[PDB]
Amino acid sequence: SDPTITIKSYHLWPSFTDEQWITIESQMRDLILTEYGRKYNVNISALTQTEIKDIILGQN
Amino acid sequence: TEAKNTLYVSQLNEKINMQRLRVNLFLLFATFGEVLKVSMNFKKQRGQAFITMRTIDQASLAQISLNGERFFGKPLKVEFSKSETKTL
Amino acid sequence: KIQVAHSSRLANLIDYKLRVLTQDGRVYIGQLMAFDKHMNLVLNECIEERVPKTQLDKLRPRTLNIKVEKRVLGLTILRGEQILSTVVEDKPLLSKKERLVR
Amino acid sequence: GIPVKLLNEAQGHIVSLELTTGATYRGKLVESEDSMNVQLRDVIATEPQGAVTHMDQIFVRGSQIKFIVVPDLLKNAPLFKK
Amino acid sequence: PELKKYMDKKILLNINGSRKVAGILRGYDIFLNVVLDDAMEINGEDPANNHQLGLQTVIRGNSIISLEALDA
Amino acid sequence: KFTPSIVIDAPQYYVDHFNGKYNVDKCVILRDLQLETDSESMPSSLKHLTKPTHILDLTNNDLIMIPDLSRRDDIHTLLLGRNNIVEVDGRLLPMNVQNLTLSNNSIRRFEDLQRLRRAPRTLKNLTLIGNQVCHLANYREHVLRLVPHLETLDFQNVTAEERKSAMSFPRKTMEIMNLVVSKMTVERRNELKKQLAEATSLEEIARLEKLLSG
Amino acid sequence: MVPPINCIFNFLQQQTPVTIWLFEQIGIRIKGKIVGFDEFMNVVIDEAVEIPVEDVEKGTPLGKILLKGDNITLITS
Amino acid sequence: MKLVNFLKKLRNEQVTIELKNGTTVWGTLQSVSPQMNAILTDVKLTLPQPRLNKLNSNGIAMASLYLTGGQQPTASDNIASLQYINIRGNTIRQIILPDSLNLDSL
Amino acid sequence: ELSRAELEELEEFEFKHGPMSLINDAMVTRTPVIISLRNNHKIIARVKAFDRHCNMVLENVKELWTEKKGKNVINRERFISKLFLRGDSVIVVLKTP
RNA sequence: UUGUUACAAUACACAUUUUUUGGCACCUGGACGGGAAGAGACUUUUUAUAAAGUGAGACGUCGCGACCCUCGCACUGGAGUCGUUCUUGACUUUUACUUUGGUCGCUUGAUGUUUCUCUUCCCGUUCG
Repeated sequence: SDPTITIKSYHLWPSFTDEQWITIESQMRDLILTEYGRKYNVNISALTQTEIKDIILGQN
Repeated sequence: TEAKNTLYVSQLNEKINMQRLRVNLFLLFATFGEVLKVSMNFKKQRGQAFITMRTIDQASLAQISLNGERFFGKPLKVEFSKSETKTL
Repeated sequence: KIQVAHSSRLANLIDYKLRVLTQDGRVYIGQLMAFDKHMNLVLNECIEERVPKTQLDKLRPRTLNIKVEKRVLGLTILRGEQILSTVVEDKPLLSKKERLVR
Repeated sequence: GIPVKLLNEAQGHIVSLELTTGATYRGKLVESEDSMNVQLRDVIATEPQGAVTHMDQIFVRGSQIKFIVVPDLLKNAPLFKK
Repeated sequence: PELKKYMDKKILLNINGSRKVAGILRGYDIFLNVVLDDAMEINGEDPANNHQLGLQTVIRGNSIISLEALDA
Repeated sequence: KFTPSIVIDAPQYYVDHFNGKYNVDKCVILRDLQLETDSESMPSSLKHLTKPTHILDLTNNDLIMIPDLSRRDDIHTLLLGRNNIVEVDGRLLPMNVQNLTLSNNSIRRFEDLQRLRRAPRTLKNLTLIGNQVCHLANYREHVLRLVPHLETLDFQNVTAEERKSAMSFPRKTMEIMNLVVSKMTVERRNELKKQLAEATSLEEIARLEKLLSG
Repeated sequence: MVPPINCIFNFLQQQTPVTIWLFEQIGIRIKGKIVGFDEFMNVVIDEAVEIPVEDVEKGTPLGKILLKGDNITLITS
Repeated sequence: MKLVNFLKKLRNEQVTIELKNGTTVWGTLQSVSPQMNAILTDVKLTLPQPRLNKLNSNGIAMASLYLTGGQQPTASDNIASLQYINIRGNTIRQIILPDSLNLDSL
Repeated sequence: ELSRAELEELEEFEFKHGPMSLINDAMVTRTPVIISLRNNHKIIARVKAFDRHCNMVLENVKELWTEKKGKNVINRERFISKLFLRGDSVIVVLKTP
């Protein structure tokens, strides 16, 4: 999403900083939980972090 | 002489600009019919116009109503044309 | 305001009245009679219109109306190279010669 | 196509040219080419500055011509028939 | 390119930029490249402001605006 | 009566009158149809009026007001003659109107025309022949006071001294039947009178009403 | 009748200096000798100088250049 | 050769076309010709206001935007709207494409 | 002149040996080019295709351009996801390190 | 209802001078319009104040008003190829032009283009 953040020849993922990683992981959480909320018909804004952890890892 | 679609207008003011004669001959005759054409060729036919209406029942009414009307300070004359307009 | 079929190209718009923009900020308005591979464009009963610089500034962002210059041209061929866009003004109306009732 | 077979039917009539530079040339069309080159005779000419002049003959390169005005009589020339 | 009618008869050519040159038309091709002889740059008032180009001059056709045969 | 359906089938064509040669001005014809002013229906009908429209021929109807066409800017000519108009509220004329006709309407006092103050400054031509304010005292010199920059009234060219003087002040269908009779040969009057005495059928009344109106 | 490309060739083989006038860029002209010519009127110029607009005193030397034909208006003696 | 026949597989998408005037055209892409003449419908033509401010560069763009016959009641930032525009292909600078499109299928 | 199949293979040869092979290396390596456009805008993007005319489908676009406000001059910084680019508007393409 | 022949489609191709693979970019109060007024500035007579006019110089186009041509059935009109009938529809080809025009007044009725460097009174349309 930002070509100023290159992928090194010997790496697989772009060269984010820690702050950029926090931003990226938050956006990824929003994406996954948006699809989950549509599929299962649940209010994402009410979920606990432990429920979110189970959803991310794919428990059951 | 036979009543037909086309009026002959025959005593128009000379000193008035032709362009606004054509505009105002549209406006005058409009309230007595749907005016299709207002032909004016002053080199070939000075101080005259030919006007063609959608229906005979508008040509006759305008021929009656406007003959002798004062139009740019001169009393107009209006009669039936001996023809109908080709170019239209 | 006019609506034209979404499947319609410039070969169908014969006799429609087009308003044709050009690279210099002028617009030509006329009945499309014919056209070519190059987008060379023949317009009957044509009008050129332009926004003069005196009141172009009235389009700067702030009951909005603009007095265009207009100029009248007979049966123009526009060279396609100059054309910027084409817009449709209205459809092929009946001739007044059709309205005449015996 | 027709936007050039028209300009070939315009022969012997007065046509008015405008050019990309802003000049304008009105005169009798002597010869025209499929490239839109034209030759005008007895020509009334106008500068982009609005200054006006007259000149005996001119040839104009097609790539400069903005538009060509043609006599209104050609709308019923055989060219447009199906 | 119907320049055959002119031959060597003197031409003034309007050229890209404002520029003007005038000379004796020797030859031409399908692009309207023009080769012309005794060419003067028609820059302005002749006795000080014009310039005489050289014994052979050739103009690239995309730069010809228009050309007026001032000889007839 | 003023439906959204009759404005869309309204006959229309290009006309040369305003330019002489080239058919570059478009007329919409809503004449001879007896439309009338509804405060709800009409402004939801005239938003289906075709664009552009240059001449809008609303003549010989039963309108009681200028139909609100205020925000449109295409219309240059607006024919409203032979309508039951009371007052000319100028704010409801189109933005760029040029050329207005109000002949043979029902306007009778100077406070009817008083709202022409709000008409566009680019209005140049007006017509009020056959009204009854037409006959009131020094009416021309009054209506020039309302719209000084105008160019014509009742097909009289507004001359220089008239508009110069304008700045001094701060310092029912049987109309046509009578109109024909007013303008008729006395012997033909004494022939159609006899024909009306001779009349013998309802269709012959219809024929006689053709003669009595042209 | 002298075709124009043949006149370009008659500048080339005779190794005469030339002045070349550019297309939209009126403020400098190119002077030098035509070494190479082309189907598309590209040219190669040796001992090239670009002279502002008026004379040789103010010019600056380029070396050997290829000047792309899309930028040529006149070639002159 | 290739990439105009890629645009031809975008029929009925919501493109944004940016012309070389800097004028931006949002639109339902009805067609693209082999010369790249785009037809758009339900169209919305915009000069961006940071650009529009300088008249000397943008007067050609504003004058041609207004003269389409579709400039709105100046609600903001010189929009127009047209049912149909036919664009001559050489005028197009960029085409910003729908965000969800799977380009690799085309 | 040449046959259609020969022209096809010639286009492949030109894309690999010619100047265009800078763009091709970036398209195959999936690394971002920089593209100075004719209107002084610089695109930064990953190439997904190109053709003879230097048209190119781009993805992952960032687009830098500069704006002035009298004495001040300032940077804009639009992001775009998927963009066709008409070739003629291209001044010079880089490949970043 | 169907088939054969003649001419235009289209897909295809289409970056190096005449079109579509770029010489282009850079550069209470505020607002709007009409008519009276004033300071300041500019032109001219004249000198180390006295008097008459209007941010300055320049070029086109509609339009307005006044004076000379003007007495009325026109727009394609002739000639030829044919249906139908006391000359009305379709087609081919000569002829020179199809716009009334010449002059003056605009101390400007408006309008479009080039060169150089401020307030008061009312009136009308909006804002809160």
